[PDB]
Amino acid sequence: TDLSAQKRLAADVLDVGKNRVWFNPERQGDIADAITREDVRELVDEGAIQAKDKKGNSRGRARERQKKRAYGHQKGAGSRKGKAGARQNSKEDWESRIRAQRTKLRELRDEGTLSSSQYRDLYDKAGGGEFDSVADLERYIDA
Amino acid sequence: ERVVTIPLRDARAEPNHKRADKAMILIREHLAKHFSVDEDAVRLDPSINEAAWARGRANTPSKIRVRAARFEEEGEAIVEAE
Amino acid sequence: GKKSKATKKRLAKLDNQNSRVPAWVMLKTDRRNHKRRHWRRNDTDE
Amino acid sequence: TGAGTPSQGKKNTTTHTKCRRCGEKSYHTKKKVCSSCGFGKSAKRRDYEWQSKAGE
Amino acid sequence: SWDVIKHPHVTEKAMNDMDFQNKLQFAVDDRASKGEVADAVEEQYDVTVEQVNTQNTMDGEKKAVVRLSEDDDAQEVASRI
RNA sequence: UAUGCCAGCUGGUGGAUUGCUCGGCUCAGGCGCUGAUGAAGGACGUGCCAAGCUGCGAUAAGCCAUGGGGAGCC
RNA sequence: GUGGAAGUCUGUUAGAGUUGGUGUCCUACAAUACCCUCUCGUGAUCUAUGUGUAGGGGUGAAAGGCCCAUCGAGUCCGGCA
RNA sequence: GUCGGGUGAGAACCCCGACGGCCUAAUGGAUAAGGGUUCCUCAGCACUGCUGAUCAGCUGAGGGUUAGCCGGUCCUAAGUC
RNA sequence: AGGGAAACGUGAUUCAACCUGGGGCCCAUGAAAAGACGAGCAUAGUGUCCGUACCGAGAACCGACACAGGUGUCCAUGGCGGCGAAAGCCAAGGCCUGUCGGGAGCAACCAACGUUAGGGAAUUCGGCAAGUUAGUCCCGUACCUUCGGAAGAAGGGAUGCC
RNA sequence: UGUCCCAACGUUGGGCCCGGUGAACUGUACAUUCCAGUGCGGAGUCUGGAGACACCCAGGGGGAAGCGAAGACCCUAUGGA
Ligand SMILES: [Cl-]
Ligand SMILES: [Cl-]
Ligand SMILES: [Mg+2]
Ligand SMILES: [Mg+2]
Ligand SMILES: [Mg+2]
Ligand SMILES: [Mg+2]
Ligand SMILES: [Mg+2]
Ligand SMILES: [Mg+2]
Ligand SMILES: [Mg+2]
Ligand SMILES: [Mg+2]
Ligand SMILES: [Mg+2]
Ligand SMILES: [Mg+2]
Ligand SMILES: [Mg+2]
Ligand SMILES: [Mg+2]
Ligand SMILES: [Mg+2]
Ligand code: NA
Ligand code: NA
Ligand code: NA
Ligand code: NA
Ligand code: NA
Ligand code: NA
Ligand code: NA
Ligand code: NA
Ligand code: NA
Ligand code: NA
Ligand code: NA
Ligand SMILES: [Sr+2]
Ligand SMILES: [Sr+2]
Ligand SMILES: [Sr+2]
Ligand SMILES: [Sr+2]
Ligand SMILES: [Sr+2]
Ligand SMILES: [Sr+2]
Ligand SMILES: [Sr+2]
Ligand SMILES: [Sr+2]
Ligand SMILES: [Sr+2]
Ligand SMILES: [Sr+2]
Ligand SMILES: [Sr+2]
Ligand SMILES: [Sr+2]
Ligand SMILES: [Sr+2]
Ligand SMILES: [Sr+2]
Ligand SMILES: [Sr+2]
Ligand SMILES: [Sr+2]
Ligand SMILES: [Sr+2]
Ligand SMILES: [Sr+2]
Ligand SMILES: [Sr+2]
Ligand SMILES: [Sr+2]
Ligand SMILES: [Sr+2]
Ligand SMILES: [Sr+2]
Ligand SMILES: [Sr+2]
Ligand SMILES: [Sr+2]
Ligand SMILES: [Sr+2]
Ligand SMILES: [Sr+2]
Ligand SMILES: [Sr+2]
Ligand SMILES: [Sr+2]
Ligand SMILES: [Sr+2]
Repeated sequence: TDLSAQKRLAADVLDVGKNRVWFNPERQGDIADAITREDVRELVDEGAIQAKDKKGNSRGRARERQKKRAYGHQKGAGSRKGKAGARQNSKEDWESRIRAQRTKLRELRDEGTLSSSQYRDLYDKAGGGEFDSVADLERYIDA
Repeated sequence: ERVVTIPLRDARAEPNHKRADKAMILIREHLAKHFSVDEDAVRLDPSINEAAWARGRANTPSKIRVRAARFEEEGEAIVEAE
Repeated sequence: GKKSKATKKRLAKLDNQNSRVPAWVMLKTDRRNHKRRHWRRNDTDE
Repeated sequence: TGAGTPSQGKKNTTTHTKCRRCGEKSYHTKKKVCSSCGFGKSAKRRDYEWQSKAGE
Repeated sequence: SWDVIKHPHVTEKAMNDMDFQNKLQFAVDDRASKGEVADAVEEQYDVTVEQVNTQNTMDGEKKAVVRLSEDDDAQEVASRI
C-alpha cells in the first residue's frame, strides 16, 4: 500500500501540514481505497485520519526573566552585550525628557503659577538643556 | 520465557554518533545466542527500541533488562522491555 | 515564460509527435520512433 | 568568476527563435532579423556562394 | 469553410459539468469566439446558451465549456448523440 | 599437481570474406523558365486505428469530366 | 547640550569581493570547485531587465584586459587540396 | 536513522506508526526568466536512477490549464524598424 | 454572509504596511506619454481576443549529467536570545534524496579535528600554520599631527545568581 | 603557543574484509632479478659472475633515464605574427 497521495488530500481537508496528519496503522487498507476528498472526509469522521496538534514554544522561562529585569535585576555589566547608546537611544531619551519638561512648564503656565515671561525664561533654558529632569526643573523653580 | 540483562558496552566500538544503532544489533545477537535461535528470528518489541534510543543516537544505556520468550515450530523469540 | 498561441500550437505538435509507433505498424511491416524526445535530455526549437 | 561553467548559469535570455519565413530557429527576436534566411533584413532570400565549394 | 463545433469533449470532468452544472463541453475551431460558439450550439441542438468559457488546449485545439439555461437539460442533450 | 605457456577442438563474441544490389558516380541525347490570377519555400492540419515518409488542403493519402484500363481495390 | 555630516569606522544584515593556507581537489562535485582566514559593505556602491557600440573594429580607472571555455586582432564558411 | 507493520514472486532505501534526527533569508511560502507536459490518475519495471526497487522527473494509456475587474492587450523610456 | 468542535473576547504597549508633515544636500537637479479628475443619478445591454498545468533548483533553468557551480524578485515583524535581519536553541512549514549498504576497539597510512609535561620561535627564507586577545562599563591613555586625528593607543579594574 | 626540542594519546571520515554496482590512464615483444663490465659514453633483455620454487595480500614509492604534452630554453628556416 502507498498512501502518500491520501496524505496530501488529508492535509488539505484537515487544513494542516502533511507532517501533522496521522493515519491509523490498522486501517491502511481502508485509507488505500480512499480516492476522493469525500473518501478522506469520511475516514476523518471515523477517526481513522486525524491531525496531530502543533507545538507552541513555552514562554514561562521568559516571563520569569522579564519580571526580574522589570524589577531591575539581571542587567549587571556581565549581562550587557550592546553598547550603552544601543541599550538606550540618546536622541530618543532627550525627546522623552525635553517633552516632559515642556509639558510641565506648559501646565504651570495655564495654571497661573508662571507668568508668560517666567515661563519663557524657563522654556528657553530647558531647550538649552539646563534641567536634567522634571524634578530638577521643579527644584529650580522653587528658587 | 525469561528475563535477561544485556550488556551494551561493545557498542563503544562503533563511532559515537551511531551507538544506538549498534546497540539494537548487540541486543538481537545476544538473544539469538542465549535463546539458541537465528538472529533473523528474533523480534524486538518497539519498547526496546525506545529504551536504547532514549538519549538520542549517540547515548546508549550501559545495559538493559529484557524479557524474552522462545517458541513456535521454526524456533523464534519475542522480546520486550521490563 | 509566456507562450503565445502560435508557440503553444507548436509545442502541442511536438508533444503529439513524441509518441510510440503503433503496434499494428509493427505487424504490418513485420518489424522505432527516431524522433522520440525527452523534455529534459533534449531541447526543442524556438 | 570563471568564463567557463560558472558563467554559463547566467544564460537565460531568448534570442534566436523559429522564423516565420523559413522555419529555422534563427529569427533573432531582439534584432528581428533571421540569421538563416535574411527575413527582416532583405526581401530577397539570404544566400552566398561560399556556402559551397567554389567549383560546385 | 471551417465549422465552429468539431465534436463533443467527453471525459470524467466533462460529465460532472454536465450532471452538476448543466454544462456541455466541446472541441471547437480555435478561430471561433465565445459568441460564435454560443450561436453554433443553439443552432445545432436548439437550446439557450447562458455562458461560454474557452481554453486553447495543449492538444492544439480549443475547448469550450457551454452552460445551458435552466430551461434545457444537458444530460438529455448529450444523450441524443 | 595449482597460477600458467604454445597449438588445436566444440561453443561464443565480432562482422572480415565471398556472393547479391532498390543507391551512387560519370557520360550522352532531349528539354527548359516560375510569380500579385500570390510563386518557390515554410508552418499547421488532414487517415477507422496513424509516430515517420509520401500525398493532399477544412471538399485535406483526396472531388469532377473525357479517353485508357480492368476485377479487383483501400 | 542639541544636531547628525561622512567616496567615515565596526559589522559572514542583504549584497559584493578574494590576502594567506602555496590547506582540500587535481581521470574533480567542478574544463576555475570546497573549507577556514581575509576585504568592501551610503557610494567613483552593488544588482535585474531592456537598450546601444562589431573585428584592424568595439570596449578598456590600461592588465594587451574584455568582445559567449579561444584575443599581441573573435567566430563561421569560403579562397583551399 | 532504528523497531514494529503494510504491499509484493521479491523490500536497508515504496508506504503506515512509533522512537531518533536535519533545515529557519532556508532544505519553508509565492514567483520572473528559462524549460515544455516534467502536472494528475491507472497499469508497469526491459530502459533511465551512483546499490536495490513493488518507487519515480522512467515506460504504457488516459486525463488536466475555464477570467469584463490577475497579466497581456493600451502609453510612452533608452532606443529600433 | 462566511468560517469554527467550541468560545465566537476586551483593554494596552511597541508599532512593518499605508497616510501626512518638518529639516538638510547638489560645480550631481533626480522620465515621458496614454489615461484620470474637473463633470449627477436609474434601469438595461455589452465587455470579444491571447496567457493560465507544473518546476523554479544540492534532480524540471544554463553548465554534455538527476553537476557541491551559476541563476532575478518578495515573504526583513514567528518565540528565547542579544545592539542586531549576528551566533546558538525552538515553532509554523518542509525533509531523512547535499540517496549504496554490511563488518572488524576498526592495524599502517591520509583528510579534518580534540588534548598535550617542561622549555617557549630554539623551527622556518619568513611565527607559514596554529594560537594569544576578545562582548559591555568604569578609570586611564604617549610620540606625532594637515588639529580632523593618532585612540578601542597603551595600561588598570569590574562583570553571575538571589 | 606542539613551529621546534620529540613526539604521544584521542575524535570523525576513509583506508582493510563482505554484498551490489563498476570505469579510466597505459600496453613492440620478452620480462624472477642483483653486481660489474660492454655498448651511440646513463642496460631487467648484450658479456661474465652472483642470486632465483610458484602464486597471492597490504605498503611506502628506489628503478623502468615511469605516465601525461611532436621542448616552452637554444639554434636553424631566403617560416608566421
Ligand atoms: Cl500572467
Ligand atoms: Cl516636525
Ligand atoms: Mg503507483
Ligand atoms: Mg546625539
Ligand atoms: Mg548525530
Ligand atoms: Mg501524453
Ligand atoms: Mg481565457
Ligand atoms: Mg545591463
Ligand atoms: Mg543529488
Ligand atoms: Mg606543552
Ligand atoms: Mg635553523
Ligand atoms: Mg598567520
Ligand atoms: Mg617539437
Ligand atoms: Mg624565445
Ligand atoms: Mg614577421
Ligand atoms: Na529541455
Ligand atoms: Na480532436
Ligand atoms: Na527540360
Ligand atoms: Na502515419
Ligand atoms: Na556642537
Ligand atoms: Na584567498
Ligand atoms: Na580581425
Ligand atoms: Na527578537
Ligand atoms: Na537509495
Ligand atoms: Na598537535
Ligand atoms: Na617506484
Ligand atoms: Sr540539463
Ligand atoms: Sr575583477
Ligand atoms: Sr563559482
Ligand atoms: Sr540572465
Ligand atoms: Sr531591416
Ligand atoms: Sr546571394
Ligand atoms: Sr493530451
Ligand atoms: Sr564606508
Ligand atoms: Sr565593514
Ligand atoms: Sr599563493
Ligand atoms: Sr587551516
Ligand atoms: Sr585547480
Ligand atoms: Sr546605517
Ligand atoms: Sr572567451
Ligand atoms: Sr580550406
Ligand atoms: Sr526484475
Ligand atoms: Sr509526480
Ligand atoms: Sr509612531
Ligand atoms: Sr498556478
Ligand atoms: Sr522557492
Ligand atoms: Sr543552487
Ligand atoms: Sr516542525
Ligand atoms: Sr537510490
Ligand atoms: Sr581531558
Ligand atoms: Sr624566529
Ligand atoms: Sr632563527
Ligand atoms: Sr582591558
Ligand atoms: Sr645473463
Ligand atoms: Sr599505494
